[PDB]
Amino acid sequence: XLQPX
Amino acid sequence: DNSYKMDYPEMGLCIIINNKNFHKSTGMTSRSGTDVDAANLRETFRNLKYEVRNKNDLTREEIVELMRDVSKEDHSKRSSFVCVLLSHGEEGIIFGTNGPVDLKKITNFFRGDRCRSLTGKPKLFIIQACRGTELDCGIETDDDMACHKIPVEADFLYAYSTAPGYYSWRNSKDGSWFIQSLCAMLKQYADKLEFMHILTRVNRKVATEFESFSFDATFHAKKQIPCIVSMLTKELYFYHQLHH
Repeated sequence: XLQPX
Repeated sequence: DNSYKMDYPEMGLCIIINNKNFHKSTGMTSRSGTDVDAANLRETFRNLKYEVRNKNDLTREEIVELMRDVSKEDHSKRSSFVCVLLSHGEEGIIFGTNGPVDLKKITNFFRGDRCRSLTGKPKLFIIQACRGTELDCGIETDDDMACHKIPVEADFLYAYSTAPGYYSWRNSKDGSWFIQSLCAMLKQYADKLEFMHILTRVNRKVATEFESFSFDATFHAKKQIPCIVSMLTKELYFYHQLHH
């Protein structure tokens, strides 16, 4: 689901 | 001339740099969902009649070589230029698979004095990447001069996914919040609205419709606003109106 760049 | 001339024979290139897999030594995690963004962008800009070139997993050296080579093409028959960067980032920086590239090094190839066949034409850089480690927790609701010149920094537009200093967020299944929203707003509105107004709708969509969900409280219930940076000198429409 959520991942940072 | 309140609007850029967009009736050259070609709308122009749309270069998409899609960096998913990074060198083990960098510590950067695989960007799950980026191929969804890369495919969305390709279809979206296809429908706007851009010549799309997708490139995947470029090193920092390969990014610079690509941008140099593209800037050296003859763009005389093209209305505009678009570059989309999908990667990890920090303020002012995009990552190659093996390390950082300054964004300024990339965009400098296209300066008005360095890419003469794009002088006077809109140069768009669309950047999905973090710009730092801040988290947005949100809040509940005389002289004419003779020789005419233009600035070498004029006619650029940087559509950043997030505000200076902040995280930018991506969904492993659906793609990045910003690119999802950008493609949706271009699909819906590029046949009528001016580009700043399309990007303002992208701002509202990202701001209102997304909120992070994380098992790690540190990254949970976070928000994002994109950041439109325009040095454009005219209105930009992705269509032209035939005279007959």
